[PDB]
Amino acid sequence: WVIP
Amino acid sequence: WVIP
Amino acid sequence: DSCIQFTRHASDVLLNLNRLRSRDILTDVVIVVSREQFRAHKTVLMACSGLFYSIFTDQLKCNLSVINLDPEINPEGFCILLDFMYTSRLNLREGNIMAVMATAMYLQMEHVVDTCRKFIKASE
Amino acid sequence: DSCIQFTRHASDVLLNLNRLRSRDILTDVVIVVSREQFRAHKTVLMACSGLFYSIFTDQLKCNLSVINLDPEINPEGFCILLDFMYTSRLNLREGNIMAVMATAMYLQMEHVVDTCRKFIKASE
Ligand SMILES: O=C1Cc2cc(Nc3ncncc3Cl)ccc2N1
Ligand SMILES: O=C1Cc2cc(Nc3ncncc3Cl)ccc2N1
Ligand SMILES: [Cl-]
Ligand SMILES: [Cl-]
Repeated sequence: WVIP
Repeated sequence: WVIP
Repeated sequence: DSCIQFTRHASDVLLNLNRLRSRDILTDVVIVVSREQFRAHKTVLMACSGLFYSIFTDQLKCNLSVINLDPEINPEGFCILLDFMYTSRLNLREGNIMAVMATAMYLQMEHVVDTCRKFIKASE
Repeated sequence: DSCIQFTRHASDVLLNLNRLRSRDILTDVVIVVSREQFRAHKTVLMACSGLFYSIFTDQLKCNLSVINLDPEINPEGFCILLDFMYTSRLNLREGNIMAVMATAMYLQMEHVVDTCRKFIKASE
C-alpha cells in the first residue's frame, strides 16, 4: 500500500 | 514497454 | 517466453472498466445492501472478492441479476470497497475503518483486511 | 482525496480476469476470425480496443453473442492481441509483427500500433  |  | 510488456496496461484496463461502471455500460448485476443498490460487472466483483468469486461460479447464482448482502453489511463500507475494486484506491478513515474491515472480511478481500488490521494496530 | 492505493491491485484484477477466460467462466461473446473462434468478456475487449468499445456501446450490437471480424484479419494476430489484452504481455516476433500491427490498427489498440511501428523502424 502507498500514498498515491 | 519493458522486458518483463 | 520472449514477450514485451506494457507497464500501464492493467491500470488502463481498470480505469476503462471504472468508466463503464460510471456510465452504467454492460453492468450485469445489482448488489443490494440494507436497501442501497449498487450496479457492477460480475467479472470485476469476482476478480476482487472471494465471496463474489464463489457466488458467481455457483451454477444457480451465476444467473442471478440481484444479490442481497447480509443485513449486517454497512452500505458506506460496501461503497468504499466497490470503489477500491474499480480504482485500487481505498478511502480509509478513522470514522469508517471498522465498517470497511468488517465488509472486507465478509467479501473476502484479504489485502484490504490486512491494511485495516495494521491501521487499527497503529492507533492502539 | 486522502485514499491509500494497493500497487498490485490492477495487475491482480487482470490476472484473475485471465483465469476466468482460461476456465471459460462468464465469457459472453465469441469473436470469429477466418473460422477460428475466440471466447472472451465484452468488458475486457472494450477496455482494450477502440473497435470493441464502439461495437458493444452500439444499442443493437451490444446484445450480440457472436462478432465476425473482417476476413482480412489473421487469427494468429488476433490470438496474440487477445492474450495481450488479458496479460499486458505481447508476443511480438519478426514472423508475426506485420499481422499483429495490421490487427492492432483494425482493433484500435494505439499502444500496440506504436511499439510495432518502432520495432519495424529499428529493422529498416
Ligand atoms: O482476497 C481475495 C481476492 C480474491 C479474488 C478471487 N478471484 C479469482 N480467483 C481465482 N481465479 C479467478 C478469480 Cl475471479 C478469489 C479469491 C479472492 N480472495
Ligand atoms: O487504443 C485504444 C484502447 C481503447 C479503449 C477504449 N475503451 C474505453 N474508452 C473509454 N471509456 C471506456 C472504455 Cl471501455 C476506447 C478507445 C481505445 N483506443
Ligand atoms: Cl484486496
Ligand atoms: Cl494498446
